[PDB]
Amino acid sequence: MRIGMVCPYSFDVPGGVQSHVLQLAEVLRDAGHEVSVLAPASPHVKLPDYVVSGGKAVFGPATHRKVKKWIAEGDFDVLHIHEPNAPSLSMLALQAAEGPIVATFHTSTTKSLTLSVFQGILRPYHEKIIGRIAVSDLARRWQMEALGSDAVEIPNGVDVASFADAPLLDGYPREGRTVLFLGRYDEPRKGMAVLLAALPKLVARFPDVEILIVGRGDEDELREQAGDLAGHLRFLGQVDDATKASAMRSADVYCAPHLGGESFGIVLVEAMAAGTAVVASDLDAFRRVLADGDAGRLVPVDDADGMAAALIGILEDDQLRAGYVARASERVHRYDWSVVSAQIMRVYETVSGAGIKVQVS
Ligand SMILES: Nc1nc2c(ncn2[C@@H]2O[C@H](COP(=O)(O)OP(=O)(O)O[C@H]3O[C@H](CO)[C@@H](O)[C@H](O)[C@@H]3O)[C@@H](O)[C@H]2O)c(=O)[nH]1
Repeated sequence: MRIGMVCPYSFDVPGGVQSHVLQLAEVLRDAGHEVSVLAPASPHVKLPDYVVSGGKAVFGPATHRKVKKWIAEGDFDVLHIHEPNAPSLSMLALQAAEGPIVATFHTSTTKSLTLSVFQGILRPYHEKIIGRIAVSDLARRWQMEALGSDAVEIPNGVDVASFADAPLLDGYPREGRTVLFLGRYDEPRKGMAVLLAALPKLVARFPDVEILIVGRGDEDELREQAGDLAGHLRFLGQVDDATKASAMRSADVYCAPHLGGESFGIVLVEAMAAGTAVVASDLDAFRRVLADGDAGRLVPVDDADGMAAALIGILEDDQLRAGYVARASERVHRYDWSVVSAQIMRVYETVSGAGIKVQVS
């Protein structure tokens, strides 16, 4: 097979959809298939040669050309579009292409927004999606009620072994014990304010605790906020994946205090693959990943009080952790690429057949 993929976000900047597309392309290639990945200009990163630029948003006429040239010349057995919102590179591809088309819907909020977007004026285009992949059972039931046609649930994958066998960072694990936070910390939905609010309760318990923070942000604004406790924060910046795996394995707890805007809990999955106990915010999607509290500890949503007690309980009580890490290590196989690439392939195969290529409208 020849798979064309579309990613609507730049690879300039880490993110769930980007990381999915790149990782999925590599896996399909490891498996013999040809992949071509289309994405917005990504000036800043070393991308493999099968990543193809769609030009940069400001999208203009050259991008509409480029999408059409790519499709028409690509000879693709399957076009796999991710997050086809409107507008976006993805929706541009969906409008330009005819034939074996598969889409993965990474984000969702509600039944309401799913019915209306799928039943809306973009309906003609959504009806061209032959294989629909959703990342939860609910999102899925939402698209089946919207368009009256089968969708499938496939959780996004990870490389479970690349976390598992990550080397610990210099001088880790820590005596004063360490907690990991990973994300664009100055978006409130990512919940840094909660972990901030619980920090005093934490520090009183482990005077030598380190809050190890991965991701881009205003370090100053947060430092000044942590007031007295700013010394306990250690910022890796926006680090590479090898380092992030290392950081994850070398932490004692992974904390996901998000407030919402999360359709799938992938960082959680990453912490489970590393063997770091997870403590998490209890958004519908996080509950699914921690399987109702059997594979990680869940905490009410905007509650720094509960969050402290939670991390405190996990850190001091070894047996409990061991059990979380054991139970979660077992469950995390469900998310590994070998499982998930299979599920996607079956979708690619339902949708394709000898002689049928993707074509320009
Ligand atoms: N190397 C590296 N990886 C990062 C960094 N920041 C994020 N990542 C990786 O980026 C991916 C996405 O995680 P987020 O940054 O938290 O999520 P998002 O892009 O803001 O949102 C999407 O992903 C969530 C994860 O499933 C979804 O819940 C959400 O709905 C959306 O689909 C994860 O694999 C995470 O490890 C970083 O600084 N460095």
